[PDB]
Amino acid sequence: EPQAPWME
Amino acid sequence: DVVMTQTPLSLPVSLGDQASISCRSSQSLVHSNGNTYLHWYLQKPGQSPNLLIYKVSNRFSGVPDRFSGSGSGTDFTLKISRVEAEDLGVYFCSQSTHVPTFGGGTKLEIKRADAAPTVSIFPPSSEQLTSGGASVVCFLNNFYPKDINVKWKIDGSERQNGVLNSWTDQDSKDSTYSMSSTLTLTKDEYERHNSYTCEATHKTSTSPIVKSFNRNEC
Amino acid sequence: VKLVESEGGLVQPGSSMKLSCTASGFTFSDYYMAWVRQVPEKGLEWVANINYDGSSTYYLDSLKGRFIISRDIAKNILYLQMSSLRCEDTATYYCARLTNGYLDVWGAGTTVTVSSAKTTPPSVYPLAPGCGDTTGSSVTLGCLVKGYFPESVTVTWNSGSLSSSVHTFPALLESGLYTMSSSVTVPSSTWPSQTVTCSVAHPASSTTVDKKLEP
Repeated sequence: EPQAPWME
Repeated sequence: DVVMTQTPLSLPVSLGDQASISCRSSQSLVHSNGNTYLHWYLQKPGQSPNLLIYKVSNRFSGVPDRFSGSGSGTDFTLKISRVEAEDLGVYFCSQSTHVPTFGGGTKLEIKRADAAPTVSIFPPSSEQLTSGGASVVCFLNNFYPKDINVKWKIDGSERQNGVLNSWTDQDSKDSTYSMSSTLTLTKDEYERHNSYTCEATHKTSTSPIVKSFNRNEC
Repeated sequence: VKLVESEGGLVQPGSSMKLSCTASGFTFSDYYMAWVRQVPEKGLEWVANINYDGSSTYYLDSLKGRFIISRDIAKNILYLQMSSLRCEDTATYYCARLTNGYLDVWGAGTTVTVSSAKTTPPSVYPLAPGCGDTTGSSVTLGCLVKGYFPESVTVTWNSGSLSSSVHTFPALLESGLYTMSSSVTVPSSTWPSQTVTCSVAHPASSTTVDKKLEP
């Protein structure tokens, strides 16, 4: 559920 | 830098037929967490984009089952079955698995029967002349297909410099286009000539439509 | 349901400006938010996004930290501070709500124009049949909107009450100024008996021109 997946 | 490449650039489709739009990514869109962050948006004329399909195949609230997204990895497809006129506009894919990027868009065009333009010509207004300008305007309304040519003549001579041609997007009401053609002269040049003519070539007719006026009769 | 961007408008190259976006209808701090921009010719570009409480942000790298995204949780407002602007930053900026990697609510968009040129209001000219032309069952009228800067203008007819047969033509830049036009068609028996007026609003110059069409 990270909302901005690319930020991982 | 992940590139999203959409095919085709423009797609004409008949009402009730199916449209298929391709979107490829330059890198796999499968995130390490297992999700594929590939989404589709529709931007209708004069509006903001709105979300259609998220994560490959999920229809957003309010989207008809007519809209179907599929694909995996680097290859994705949006299919619109039983196309309706209001479906027209630009469809963009987008990825957010990596630093987020968008495809360049695919324009859905609705096919209709060929329709001739309704052509109207207007002289410069007295208000404009008062300020030393002189624009002559031709409106070409409700025509299809979009391809159309306007040629201005001044006293019989083609004038190509100073012409501004602006098309509307497609109208979902009737699947037609309209365009305005504006020839801007100085008042000095306007008052040295008499005959102002716009000629429209379109293919709904073998011979161009001509609308004209004489300055001394205005 | 609804994000509304502040008025954008004209800014000088090298100067700064701040956009805001007002959120309503959801618990603001239960969603990430983003800014996206669109230039004609063409393409959408992700600008920035921000997490729930604003402790983590992402920015398009090429911005070199010139842009700041922030949110006032107490007022349901999202900001984009833009510093040291260049012409390359001219675009329509959209506020958007971000959920699970996708943008599920978008604002109406606001245009920002980076230019050294001066704000100029529109001249609005009537387009009426004349020149001893005959008239049929309908009449096409219009307004020519010339000489303004920056974009955009909005044209309505009879305060919006005439809408059905209106065409609005996209603006074109010529000699550093914009020109657009709008046409409307009404039954000829009804004009000039029932008046037709085009209203042209140009927020950047705080001007509205309401031009009455005369035979």
